[PDB]
Amino acid sequence: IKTAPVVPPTEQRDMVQEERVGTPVKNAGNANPAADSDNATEGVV
Amino acid sequence: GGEAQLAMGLNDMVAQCFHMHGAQTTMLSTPIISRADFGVYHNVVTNMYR
Repeated sequence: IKTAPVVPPTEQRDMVQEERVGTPVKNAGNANPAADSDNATEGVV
Repeated sequence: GGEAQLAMGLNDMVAQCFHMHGAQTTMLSTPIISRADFGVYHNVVTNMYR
């Protein structure tokens, strides 16, 4: 048995951190966001 | 993307930048007083008569 001094549970707080490597684009779920333009065969106002 | 705005650009350019000559110059027999610029040809009938 080894009794060791630890940090009291009430003087620390677990905080969830979300780590990201880059900011997702506007049309993140779209494989081809350029197909709204390539399929505008009548024009756009 | 300005495809819809070129069609408006043509019709706005043509109306703004195209001028005809009216009946007075080309068809009607108006005197020089009403056919010609008054700031220059206001004494041209009097002097040509002289």
